[PDB]
Amino acid sequence: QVKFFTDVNSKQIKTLQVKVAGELISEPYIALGGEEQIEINFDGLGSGYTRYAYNVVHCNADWTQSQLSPIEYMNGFQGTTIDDFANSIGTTTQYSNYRLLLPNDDVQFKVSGNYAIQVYNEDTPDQIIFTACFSVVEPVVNISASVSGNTDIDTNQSHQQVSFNINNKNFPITYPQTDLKIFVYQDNRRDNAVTDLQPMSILENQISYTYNRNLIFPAGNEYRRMEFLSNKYNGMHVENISFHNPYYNVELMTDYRRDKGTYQYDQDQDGRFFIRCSDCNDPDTEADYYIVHFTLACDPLPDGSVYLNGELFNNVLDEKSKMGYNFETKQYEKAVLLKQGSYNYQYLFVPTGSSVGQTGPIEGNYYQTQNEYSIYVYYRPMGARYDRLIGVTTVRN
Amino acid sequence: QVKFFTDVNSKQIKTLQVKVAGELISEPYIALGGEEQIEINFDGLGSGYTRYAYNVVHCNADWTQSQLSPIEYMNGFQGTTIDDFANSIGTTTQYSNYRLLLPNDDVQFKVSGNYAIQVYNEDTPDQIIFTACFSVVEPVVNISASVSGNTDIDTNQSHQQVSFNINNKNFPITYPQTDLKIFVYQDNRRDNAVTDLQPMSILENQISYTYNRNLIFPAGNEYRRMEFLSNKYNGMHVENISFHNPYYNVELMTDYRRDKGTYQYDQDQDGRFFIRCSDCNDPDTEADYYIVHFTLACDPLPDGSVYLNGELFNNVLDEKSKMGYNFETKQYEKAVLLKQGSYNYQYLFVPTGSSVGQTGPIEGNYYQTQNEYSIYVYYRPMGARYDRLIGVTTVRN
Ligand SMILES: [Cl-]
Ligand SMILES: [Cl-]
Ligand SMILES: [Cl-]
Ligand SMILES: [Cl-]
Ligand SMILES: [Mg+2]
Ligand SMILES: [Mg+2]
Ligand SMILES: [Mg+2]
Ligand SMILES: [Mg+2]
Repeated sequence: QVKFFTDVNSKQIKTLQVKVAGELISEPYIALGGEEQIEINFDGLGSGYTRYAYNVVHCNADWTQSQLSPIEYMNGFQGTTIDDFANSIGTTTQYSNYRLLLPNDDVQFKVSGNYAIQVYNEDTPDQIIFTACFSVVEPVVNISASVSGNTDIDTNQSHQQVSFNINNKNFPITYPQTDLKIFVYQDNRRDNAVTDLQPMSILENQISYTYNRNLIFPAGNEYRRMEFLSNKYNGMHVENISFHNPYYNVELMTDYRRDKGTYQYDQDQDGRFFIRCSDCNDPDTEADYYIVHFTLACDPLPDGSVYLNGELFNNVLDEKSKMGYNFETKQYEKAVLLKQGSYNYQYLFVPTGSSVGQTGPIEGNYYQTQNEYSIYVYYRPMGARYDRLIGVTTVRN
Repeated sequence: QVKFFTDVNSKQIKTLQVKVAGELISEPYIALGGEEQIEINFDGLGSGYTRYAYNVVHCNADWTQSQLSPIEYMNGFQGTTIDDFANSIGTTTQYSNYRLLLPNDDVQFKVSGNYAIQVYNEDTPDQIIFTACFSVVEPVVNISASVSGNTDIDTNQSHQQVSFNINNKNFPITYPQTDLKIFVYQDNRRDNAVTDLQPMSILENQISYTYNRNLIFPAGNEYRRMEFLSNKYNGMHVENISFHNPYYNVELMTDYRRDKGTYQYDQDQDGRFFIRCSDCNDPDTEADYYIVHFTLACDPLPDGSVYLNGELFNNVLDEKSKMGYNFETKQYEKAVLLKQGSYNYQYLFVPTGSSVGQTGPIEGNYYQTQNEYSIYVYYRPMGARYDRLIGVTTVRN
């Protein structure tokens, strides 16, 4: 069966963000009882105001659709209109910017778990233009976790290992080896996520997933950074900006493989981007869209493909984010229309016959690297109709 | 027996900092094998260059002196001179700024544990002018930890609870209930630190200190902030600056009790301060010393005393940091000579007949508050002569 993941399927939709409303840096989850909301933010390109509406899909732990019917999981109707929008101001590339907060006055959630918001043009309800995915937690267990570059297979070389315990004194679970499903995500990436974990030990009030070989991740590197807050000067990692009607074009400085080196402390935001422009008080309507040109100078890597990776492509490894190789210049190259701001990014290699991207070949794997890991604990005892999300935590090093 | 703690005992010494050399935000520990150094930084007031020298004291887990002799714990001599110094430039208040990195070319450490650096004027070796304290870890165990406002005694009200496991597959310990000594510190404070912990459970490769009543701390509040980067404008929380020979005087805005309210997200640095001044490229020699005036307007609190708290007084609760009460103005008030920069601070109440400060009465206790907790794991099997520090970690929420 089919999996729901945050992805854009329309060329007219850009800069899809899923974050906690009001937060600069966040994770795509909120508490069921809580005061926080998820914010889905995106632009539609063109001058047209367009009527978009959404459906709520309840999913199980693995992001396949659950068997629940809407009345079981939401209060409110499917096909609600997205009313909160505004036109671009003072930009070459025209667009409208849209914002949906959830839960809201029209839709509230009745159960925990994974949710997928599918958006469409009201005229064309069967063509989904994007899916935005977030989770809703009922936090009845506490998770104590650590990340170390000292792992079971090496010692401060190229890996990081996650270790955690589920503390459940106040939510006893008789058979957690069967009734829990755990997902662990590095830097909000699904491609190299881990699941099918077994506890190393189970006490009455503590379930330990420590020393688990599957919880060893390659360490990667700090993401590459780039900024283009105006067309007047060259921002960070920008070689030149030029205008070719109708767009400004940002030539980024040339990138090189970083795997053959020594770790360099850089401060990143683990693949995130931030929409910003010089002297803009509302970048969501004032930031323009420029063609950004990425260049990775190396010989082509055999037996796989290179993908541009980060929140800028929703961490999706597909034909949109895959990079072609220019054999005239001996470079991987890609042009991407992006809204002005600060971007993290990196280059992942996917070996042929795999769906898992690797930081090793181009970015390198350095145990010191600051990464984040989100641990999602889903609960499903025999006879329950759906996967509850009973704990979640994000740990850094 | 007597305990060593970071403290200044001379009126001519100011702005003692203990941090990891090169780090903006740090903890006062380094790894025994590692590439990092502790930096001890301080000013001596006056124009005089003065010859200061230091001794290294090895301490046990509780910061009493161990039975080790210098040859057992250090390579190098006692009474080494502090050579790295520079005079103030362009400041009303004259001083020299001193910097000692450890380990260095003259002193290296042979064992892990707690170290106290006692500094003195070479002329007067029996009068210690300050002690600077840091720890050296041989990290042979990993600590997985969490902090939650959902505790065993309440639920997202006024407390935080720390939960942790010591993962020791690669450093087996037969009787950890006897051979481990654990200290847990909130926001680098010794006054309300916790120890004498018993494991709730001991497996062959995991020791759990979860659900421990002593590991529940009051949550406190984000520290108050203030900045005075020049005498020209009034910085954050500054009401006015004025000159009364020989010093500039900073009148801080009036502070009030914050316990009767709702949590306000503020970004703090958990009691730290940062030496900075406008257009200064070397604040350590360019930042001036002004008299800063603190005011807390409330009725006097009975059955205890109020102390100004933070890195600015090395988190020491004594006669230096205690606040007098002005019954004319109905305010707690204190004048402190401080080097220009950004300061975190707060006001703690110490009940009479106690040495433990409370955030509750003046700052309030809010479960949301971002705090840090450092967990130090010391190891001493029967017959060992000293407490090794075999693991340490700092966790936030
Ligand atoms: Cl699982
Ligand atoms: Cl292209
Ligand atoms: Cl103990
Ligand atoms: Cl005073
Ligand atoms: Mg076992
Ligand atoms: Mg990073
Ligand atoms: Mg038990
Ligand atoms: Mg804080």
